[PDB]
Amino acid sequence: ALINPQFPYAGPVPIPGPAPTETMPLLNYRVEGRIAGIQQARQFMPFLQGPHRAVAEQTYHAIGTGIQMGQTFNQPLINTQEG
Amino acid sequence: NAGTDINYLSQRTANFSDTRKLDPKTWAAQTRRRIATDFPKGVYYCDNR
Repeated sequence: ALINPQFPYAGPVPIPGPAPTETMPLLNYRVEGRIAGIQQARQFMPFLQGPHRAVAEQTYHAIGTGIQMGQTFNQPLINTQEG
Repeated sequence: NAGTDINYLSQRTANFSDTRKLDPKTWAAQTRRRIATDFPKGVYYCDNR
């Protein structure tokens, strides 16, 4: 702010002001609020809580069976070298 | 009518104090900033969101 003498800035907005209204009042709000609809315990989703496999491992079962059977052919006898 | 039957529009509070006393075209200008065009003839909008 600058004040300049001799033209000085009025020393106030004075008493000639026009009170325009008495509408100043905010009427307090008084209220009762009830949000009470029956609630049912459940919601349907496509899927909740699953941690789906991105790849599975290979998996398997097992079997064996049979017996011990055989047809054989042997090497001929040979002269013994030494000993 | 497209504003020609109105001197001005405004929103005023209890002291006679207008916060936006505007001629119709200027009022329409504010609306053009909101919906990119004008509402139909005789329809005036005011945003206080």
